[PDB]
Amino acid sequence: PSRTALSPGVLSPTRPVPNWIARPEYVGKPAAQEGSEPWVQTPEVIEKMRVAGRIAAGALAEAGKAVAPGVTTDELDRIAHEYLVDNGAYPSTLGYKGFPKSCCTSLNEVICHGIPDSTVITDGDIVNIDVTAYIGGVHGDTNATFPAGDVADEHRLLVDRTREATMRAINTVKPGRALSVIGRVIESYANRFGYNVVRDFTGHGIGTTFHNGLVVLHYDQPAVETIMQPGMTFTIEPMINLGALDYEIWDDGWTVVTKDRKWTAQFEHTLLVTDTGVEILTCL
Ligand SMILES: CO[C@@H](C(=O)NC1Cc2ccccc2C1)[C@H](O)[C@@H](O)[C@H](O)/C=C/C(C)(C)C
Ligand code: NI
Ligand code: NI
Repeated sequence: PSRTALSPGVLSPTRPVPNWIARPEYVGKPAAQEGSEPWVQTPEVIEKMRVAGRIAAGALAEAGKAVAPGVTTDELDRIAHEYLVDNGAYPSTLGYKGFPKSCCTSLNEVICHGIPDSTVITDGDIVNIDVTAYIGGVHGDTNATFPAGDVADEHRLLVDRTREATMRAINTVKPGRALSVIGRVIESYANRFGYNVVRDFTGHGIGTTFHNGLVVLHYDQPAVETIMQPGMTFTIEPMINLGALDYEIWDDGWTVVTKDRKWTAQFEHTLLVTDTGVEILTCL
């Protein structure tokens, strides 16, 4: 047997960032200045995004190594926060439209945007950790779902198939392909198992802004005309549900849970379209 439905816990104090680490412009403001930027980045931006991606990937790996029964989602946050700040990076989630921590921790039925808190991880849980780094004036965004102890076969299979769906989507990325192939591949694959692909939350262009206005759908919609072009940078971050798509948002305004409380899994990379294919920027 697995855990029953989650409830929100209490937050730890806001974690400090040394002043020499530049903040993204949106910290503490009600909105963010993003959504109207070009989608193909300059070479100088791309090189800085390889640095930001690798530091985010390090933070996600360190916190992922800590996922185990008995560890709280707040403890994960502490590890991601400390890794980012000790690398001179600002945690892009911290202060984004009031979000109060340095990564998102989404267990079980939480589709996305769970807030690290006093929740204790237990055996059987699946734990998504999503960390973004801001450094060099650019962002790098990556996430993965980690099993805690021995996870039930249907939950294990959902995690592993969601990882596969993400890899197959990444492997489609090539200049000249329609962006819509990403969702086509993910949804076709997911539907083989009777899973449902979340529609209202998507991937996104990323560069000097966190969500740059480019939207990357994870379901099939070939009416989107956008093509992949060298220099384009975006995330692929499918959330795939065992149950129905209907969801609710907790009173914190952030935590998104499945209404039927069936579990859901996600993985994410920041990608660069190169002249021949793809380069994963959030790579160790
Ligand atoms: C799933 O989550 C992604 C997400 O909300 N996409 C948006 C959902 C959406 C809906 C319509 C149009 C664009 C987009 C991009 C998001 O980009 C995460 O990967 C990121 O790490 C977290 C950001 C905070 C918690 C600070 C918000
Ligand atoms: Ni993310
Ligand atoms: Ni993202």
